[PDB]
Amino acid sequence: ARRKRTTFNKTQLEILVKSFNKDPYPGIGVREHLASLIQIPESRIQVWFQNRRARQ
Amino acid sequence: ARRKRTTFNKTQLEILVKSFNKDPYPGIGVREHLASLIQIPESRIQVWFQNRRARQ
DNA sequence: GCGTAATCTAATCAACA
DNA sequence: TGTTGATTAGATTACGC
Repeated sequence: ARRKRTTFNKTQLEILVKSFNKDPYPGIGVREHLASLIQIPESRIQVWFQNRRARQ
Repeated sequence: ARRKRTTFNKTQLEILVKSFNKDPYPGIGVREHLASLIQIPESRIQVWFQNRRARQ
């Protein structure tokens, strides 16, 4: 079975979109910073960035 | 920009290889169980399983 | 129901002994 | 220098709202 679908609120999405507009390929440091900031596991943020680059 | 390379000891590798021989496609439950068991983040275990299925 | 999170493979890079 | 963990680009499948 798959994990439960991670849900992002308005603030988390806004922060992630700003970070994406700054750099679409964030290193491990910035990814972990975003993880601690919006309280979302770093793996989920990496998946989000991959999907975001995929739609764009 | 990459994360530090995850290092596995003998026991972690043994448990992961046993789980792989049992099921090469573990669900989220089994992955999180292995994560809690060998104390390694679930994303690292998913990456390890992907690489293992890739080289075999 | 749509958007998008999650997952898999295939290919490539690089780092820690 | 080698093994193998880490990353990314595509295709998918399938929940959360």
